[PDB]
Amino acid sequence: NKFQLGFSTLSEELDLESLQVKGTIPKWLSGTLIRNGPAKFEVGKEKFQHWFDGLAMLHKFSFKEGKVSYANKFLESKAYQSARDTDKISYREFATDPCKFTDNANVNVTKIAERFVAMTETPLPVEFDINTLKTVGVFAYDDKIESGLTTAHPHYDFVKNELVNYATKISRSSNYNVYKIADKTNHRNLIGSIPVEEPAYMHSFAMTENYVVLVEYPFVVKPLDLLLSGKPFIENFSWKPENGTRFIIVNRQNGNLVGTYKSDAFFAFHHVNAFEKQEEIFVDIIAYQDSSIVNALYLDILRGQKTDTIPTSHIRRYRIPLSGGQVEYEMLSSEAVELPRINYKQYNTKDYRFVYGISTYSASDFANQLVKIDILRKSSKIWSEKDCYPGEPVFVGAPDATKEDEGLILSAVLDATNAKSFLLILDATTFEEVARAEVPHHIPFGFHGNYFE
Ligand SMILES: [Co+2]
Repeated sequence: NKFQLGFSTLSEELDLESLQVKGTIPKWLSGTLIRNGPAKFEVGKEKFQHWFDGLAMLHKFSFKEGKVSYANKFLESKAYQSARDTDKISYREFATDPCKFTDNANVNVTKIAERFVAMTETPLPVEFDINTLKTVGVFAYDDKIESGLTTAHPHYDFVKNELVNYATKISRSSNYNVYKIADKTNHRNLIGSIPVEEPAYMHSFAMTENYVVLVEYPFVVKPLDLLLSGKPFIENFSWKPENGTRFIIVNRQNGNLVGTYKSDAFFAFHHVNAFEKQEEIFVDIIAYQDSSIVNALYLDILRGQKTDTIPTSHIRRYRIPLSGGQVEYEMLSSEAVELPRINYKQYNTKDYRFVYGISTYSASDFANQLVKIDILRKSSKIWSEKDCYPGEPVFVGAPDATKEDEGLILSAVLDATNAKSFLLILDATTFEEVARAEVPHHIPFGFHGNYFE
């Protein structure tokens, strides 16, 4: 297919002070954008089976007075170092086993204890230096919380200055362990433990003012299958729609169980935003009908001539009545959307109007548009370019902004005909280009990135 290059290895690592810039990047952009994703899809004659298995590479876009610098290095995880030095896959990935959890932290990046960390879904992040992109090593937590599975989608409370996440202890007495990390510590405080027979794959979760909401899609594993089966991690998970989806609501200041509520079965990788209003919670999710999208992101499908087989996801607003009752939803947009982002700093946990994402609607091609959904005016704005495949749109608010959509969108875009990627900068209000920075190579299709001031 045309986008095949986005799922092919990038072996080139370089450090460049200036990229060729078209347009003008506002003077006030003084921070660094870090992109994480897979960038090596084979090790000698052995191939990684899934998109999620590729060995983590970081991309650094640092903004100084209208100019932009770029650096990219592979994360020197034990997974990477072992593959490089033995030419054997040596750690168990999401969907590939070799012929000890992987530290292939290829999903996201954040800061814990004032240190930059790469994250996957195994228990421990991997610390890296933002200046050099060199790997420091395993970032240990300083606590007794047991876990075998977690998210690379921590929430952050700006008022209390706390990271919030959960970790699942997978055993014959499995538990969802909801925790927080105060600034300037790597000690996790256990907020609450919810016991569970068959843990669900919950890639992300919802946070409100007072709550963590775990949305437990009925895509679940038998602990003993995970311990004993010869099969890669994700193959041990089963779709059981007869369970329905369970919404688990935990007070995230005192760990009190607010309640559990059930809707009809659905699956999701990514939450958009959630908020309390009266005695109700609204949870906005990028929802699929079932878990089949997981099998659709195997590389042989992504690289193949049947990509219209890849199921679409849409923004569903679930309404949880705390007073009690079945959880119903409505669609916020008819657009197929993935990789959702918001004005997180100002609107996470709050009523809001604007979602940014990639279009998966297949009007003209696979994942070829950026979209901005106006939830209020049930409308959308679109960016696209012949033979271009744009990555996750990262919002950056402007200084002393008075509006939710006053700022910039940053997206790593693959130009398939040019066989090279560019950073695209849109004004968030108009959703039109203000600048782009050329990169001398292709940036493989990634997952998540964050802007650090
Ligand atoms: Co994700």
